[PDB]
Amino acid sequence: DCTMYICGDSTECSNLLLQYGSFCTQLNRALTGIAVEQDKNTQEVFAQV
Amino acid sequence: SETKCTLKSFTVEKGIYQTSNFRVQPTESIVRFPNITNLCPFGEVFNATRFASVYAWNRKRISNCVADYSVLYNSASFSTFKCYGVSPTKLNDLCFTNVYADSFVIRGDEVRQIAPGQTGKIADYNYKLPDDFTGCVIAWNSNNLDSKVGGNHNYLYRLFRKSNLKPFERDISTEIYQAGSTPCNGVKGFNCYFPLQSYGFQPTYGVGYQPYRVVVLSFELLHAPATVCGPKKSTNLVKNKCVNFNFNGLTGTGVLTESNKKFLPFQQFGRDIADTTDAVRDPQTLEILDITPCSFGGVSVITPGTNTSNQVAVLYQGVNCTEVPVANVFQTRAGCLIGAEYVNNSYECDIPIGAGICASYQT
Amino acid sequence: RFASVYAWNRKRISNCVADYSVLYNSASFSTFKCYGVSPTKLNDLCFTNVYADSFVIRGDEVRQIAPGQTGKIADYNYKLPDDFTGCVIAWNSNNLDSKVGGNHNYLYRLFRKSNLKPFERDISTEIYQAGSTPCNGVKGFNCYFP
Amino acid sequence: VYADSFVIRGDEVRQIAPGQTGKIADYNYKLPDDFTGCVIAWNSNNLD
Amino acid sequence: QCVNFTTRTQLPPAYTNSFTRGVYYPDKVFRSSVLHSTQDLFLPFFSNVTWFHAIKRFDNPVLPFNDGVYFASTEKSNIIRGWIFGTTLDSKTQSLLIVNNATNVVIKVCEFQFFNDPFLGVWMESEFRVYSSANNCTFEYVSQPFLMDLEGKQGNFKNLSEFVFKNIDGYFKIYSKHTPINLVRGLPQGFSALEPLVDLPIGINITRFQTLLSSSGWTAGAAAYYVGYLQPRTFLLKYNENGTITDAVDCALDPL
Amino acid sequence: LSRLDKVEAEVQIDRLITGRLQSLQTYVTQQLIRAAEIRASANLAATKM
Amino acid sequence: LSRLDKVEAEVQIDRLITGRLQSLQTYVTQQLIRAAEIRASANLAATKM
Amino acid sequence: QKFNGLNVLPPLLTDEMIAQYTSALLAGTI
Repeated sequence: DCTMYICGDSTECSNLLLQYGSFCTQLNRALTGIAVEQDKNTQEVFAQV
Repeated sequence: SETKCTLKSFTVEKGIYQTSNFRVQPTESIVRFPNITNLCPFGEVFNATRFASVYAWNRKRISNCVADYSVLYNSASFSTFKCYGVSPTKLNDLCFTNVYADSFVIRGDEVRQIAPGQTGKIADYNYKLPDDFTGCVIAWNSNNLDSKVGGNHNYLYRLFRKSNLKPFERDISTEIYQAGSTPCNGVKGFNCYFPLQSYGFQPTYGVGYQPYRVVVLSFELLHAPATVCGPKKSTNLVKNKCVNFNFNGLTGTGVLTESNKKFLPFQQFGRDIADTTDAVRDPQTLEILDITPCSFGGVSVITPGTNTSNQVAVLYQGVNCTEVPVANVFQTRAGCLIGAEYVNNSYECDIPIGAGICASYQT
Repeated sequence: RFASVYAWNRKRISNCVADYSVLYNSASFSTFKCYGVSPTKLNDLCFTNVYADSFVIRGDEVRQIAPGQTGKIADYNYKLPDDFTGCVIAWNSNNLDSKVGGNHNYLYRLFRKSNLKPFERDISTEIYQAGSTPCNGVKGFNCYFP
Repeated sequence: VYADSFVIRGDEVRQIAPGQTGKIADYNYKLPDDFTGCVIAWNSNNLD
Repeated sequence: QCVNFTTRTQLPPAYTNSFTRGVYYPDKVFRSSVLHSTQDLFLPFFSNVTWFHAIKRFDNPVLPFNDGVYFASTEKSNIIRGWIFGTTLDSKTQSLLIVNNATNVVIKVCEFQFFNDPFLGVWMESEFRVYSSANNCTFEYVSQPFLMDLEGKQGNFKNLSEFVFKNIDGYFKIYSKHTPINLVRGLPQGFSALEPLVDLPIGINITRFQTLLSSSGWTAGAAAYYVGYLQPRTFLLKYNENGTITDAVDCALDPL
Repeated sequence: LSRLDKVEAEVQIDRLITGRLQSLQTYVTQQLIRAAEIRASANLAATKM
Repeated sequence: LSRLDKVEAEVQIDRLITGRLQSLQTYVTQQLIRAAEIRASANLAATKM
Repeated sequence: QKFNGLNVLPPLLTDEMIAQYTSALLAGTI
């Protein structure tokens, strides 16, 4: 999660986090690529038939 | 609109998108503190039968107690409460190291000289204050008891003194002061003045001439650990609702529930492997409670092609929907899905969801 | 005349040429401290608007004038914003603001309900309730002039 | 080691600091930004 | 009012190895079946502890106090009474005074003009020959009164009391633990944790300490107590499923 | 947040933000590295089958 | 540069430079990760031919 | 599922579902 880990339930902390820009969006995209790729692995091995 | 803005485009492609992570706001703030018992007896300080006089004001040390200033402030028996170093309202908030109380009886005419940075007879002979006087001053009148019809001559004040003494300095020298050039020997003589003169208080005296009992509660700053300060307010206990709980000065959020764990008599905290708080002990009723920060998730919008349709679905990843209306129903291993109908036919996957569930656009 | 801290005057400065050099090099200003802009570059920039705030205070309470600080002056009568951009000018004026009989024309707010918003103006003089007991009318115990 | 000697009015001691301003700090006596050392001043009205 | 107990012969002190003593609870926290690493003041395993005997014998010497001192006493009939802590012990500076009797625990912080041999002449208390002057007192502590066994029980030591003294940022911390043992003179082969007793905000400094035990000559029971020193070491405390420290490991002992 | 005023509270919390981004960018980097090794064996397993 | 002097702007500029390198450091590493996966597919086509 | 935002997602194929592929592969080759 974007801000729960670093500035959880704090309104003040989320203000300074937003100034860093697209670090939040880029990181979330990185994890999604790994998660989706795992289903490709299982499908590639067992779904031969 | 959330997806259309996050993707920064006016076209939305078929698939599942991640946006708008979900949380739950708490309701209120709860504070728990012990039964506060160790209060020092200010009653015997205020209601003492006889106070010391201005020439030899008594110095008493107050330690390791709860100085409840609310009873002092709200009482109407006081005539004035001028308190210079700190705000009178925040006396019970900041915790202090030590407090020294000076109790004396003076006239109402010299009440001005008690204030710091002031000039007067008692401001220059016996009672001196520094330029940064942080202590807190209290004064009230007790004419009915203090005044004597024949004159209570027990009290005395410094008439003539050799020099202006430093703050918090008490002198016992009652020697015959030598105001004149020639030395004074014996008990009396030329230019031989007794340093102390007697107060006479009578009910016929007006405001200013009447006896006023003045006490100052001076204190010292942070050269020893703080032990003397006022009470800590406590409120009622609540459970099964996540709140901003504050136990013994620690703040956090989560639902307070009954825990069957057994601590040690002196143990206070409960912690897990990951080094975070998961238990707490009520400082009034000794019991073991379990904490759980109120839950949270995100939002996964399942939509077909924009040209084909505009209807969407919302799935909260790994979120139970018994608490969903904060933001058709179906509960699955991946969470609770709303907006889509569950059928019994089995087709090929088109939009994966999780745990074998695959959504699609079909009649 | 400069009014009190609670009657501080705000003056709009616009559509003019501001030669800060003569102010910059004049020794008649005792204290010269700038926060947002270095003092030498005020003559090299153009601003959309200029605000001037003038008042009179003690010579030993100019510390609280710094933005974001704490205290009675910074809490009850004058509170600067967190991101203040400007300069602070101070100088002694005893000969024109002090009298043998007491220049009691200068008043300051001693107590208020709570903290003030940035750039707050208030001419309220209503009596505050210090004690728990309600206070009405115009005078009472623990009901002091604000 | 270097020593610089001069006399300034007591109200203007703060102008000698490096990075500080003032007419003296502009066209009488100034210091570089990376100046290393100490600045000392004391009262001498009894003689000067 | 005191009488000097100079009637003692000087003997060298014997050394003993502290097998597994010196472990306590660093902080008030509950951890269930975890292994936590903590760096703090501790008594090293297999350390040289000093052996003192009191019989005929009256050993009340002054010992240095630095980074806390660990005290243990294999005692019957409770000859040991208390301790004093201070830097001058001549009424110049405030001195900590700890005494335990059959009545109650007493703690005083005053400039006590301590004598050479502070003791309580005894079975009932008769002579409080410990101090003379109590003029400038800052803190006083009294617990709830009780009654203690003053009878002179004989035989091998049946009770073992372990006490730890340590000062952090002016605060005075004391830890207590009691365990029944059946041995001759040495510490038992076993493990035990020392629960905290009480914390005191005395706010005074301490450099040396002294123990406490017709006018000349006396016979006392044979009681032996050990004195040891603490230095900063790192341990690996092993909590159980119930919250009691069950084992500990000294990192600097051996390569394993 | 509750011990220091807002003039310099952002100075102290800045180190936490700087540290925690460093602690979070590190974690994802190994997940990118580790997933590459799994895909190396996943493709070999698909060939074995 | 146009607003503050040399000493004050040095602190402000140093704040950007630390962030700017981290922006390029993140970018260059991801290219290395992705180019390794392209290399694996490049050699899979050379074997096929 | 965790405290500080960390969540773990279930696989698309259930552990029982992949057991059907293995039986199908072994049944065909037998």
